[PDB]
Amino acid sequence: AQNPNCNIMIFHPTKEEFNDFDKYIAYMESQGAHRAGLAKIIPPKEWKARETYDNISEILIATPLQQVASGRAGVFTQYHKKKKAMTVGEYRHLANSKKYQTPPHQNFEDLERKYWKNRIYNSPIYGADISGSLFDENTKQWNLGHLGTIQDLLEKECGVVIEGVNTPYLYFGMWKTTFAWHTEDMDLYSINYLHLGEPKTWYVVPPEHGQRLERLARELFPGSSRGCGAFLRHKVALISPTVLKENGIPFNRITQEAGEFMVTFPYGYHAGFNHGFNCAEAINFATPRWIDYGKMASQCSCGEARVTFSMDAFVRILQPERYDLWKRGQD
Ligand SMILES: O=C(O)CNC(=O)C(=O)O
Ligand SMILES: [Mg+2]
Ligand code: NI
Ligand SMILES: [Zn+2]
Repeated sequence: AQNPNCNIMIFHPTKEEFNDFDKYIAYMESQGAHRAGLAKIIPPKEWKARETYDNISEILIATPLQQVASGRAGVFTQYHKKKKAMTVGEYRHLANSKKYQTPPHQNFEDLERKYWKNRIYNSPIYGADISGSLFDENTKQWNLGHLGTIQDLLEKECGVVIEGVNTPYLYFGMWKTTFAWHTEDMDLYSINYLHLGEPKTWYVVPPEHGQRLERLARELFPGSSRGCGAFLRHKVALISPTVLKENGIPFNRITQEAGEFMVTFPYGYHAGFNHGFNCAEAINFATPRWIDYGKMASQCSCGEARVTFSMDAFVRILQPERYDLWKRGQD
């Protein structure tokens, strides 16, 4: 068995290996990368996503989100308070202000210490989930707006044609902006490219151990657990590495820098934080190996998780017994 300790693997494809996206994902899995739940891909030195980032300031963040925490430093939830619209140039200036800017630090480990000590005492503002792309149309390799669609994969594997579309999303971050513990919708893959700015630190639980994280979460968030049998689908709960270690939960960590891709694998729980002003692009995708995970994915039916149009068909075809209840949740 390849990668039996489920370590995060880092890949350096050549420009020739960067041509065929599906083939390279399958290669990474042949080396055991999926066992970690997360892999890093450093693009060949010849590649670029676009020529410059000098002209992005007029992108609008229609609904910036202030991430307000409740709980203790290592075990907290966050809710998202909607703020007034602002441009990316306006948001960058805000991120760099004395109130929000990254503090002085020695190295990534010192900054990580400061994050977990102090996150709950601040409310950073995140520009999340903005439909769009920063890849140039002429970038032919690993262009996250030109991937094979999940609808087409389901049709290729299972023969059923379904409605729905699959487009990327932009994220503009600042110091302490936080992504809560989650797997993807329908336990899909994700791919995330950090276009510019400061790093993103990730934490991940191997897919084979995901239920250990879920059992801890039910213990740590007991009210939320009674409310919903899949409350991590709400994407609001944080648990620190110290607390994970105290409870014996297997996990790994890695820091993504500008110019690097991360891939999350089916049923790989992940969480993390931004180091300072940055911009990322991410999208979900599927492979043949995903289908069995899609069929077994948990679902939120309490009404909180509310998701895209295109998840309807995935539930309807892969999970017909659950469909009626899940759709009641959506309506
Ligand atoms: O970058 C973020 O805020 C969160 N991203 C992801 O969870 C992802 O790419 O799967
Ligand atoms: Mg612009
Ligand atoms: Ni994710
Ligand atoms: Zn729910």
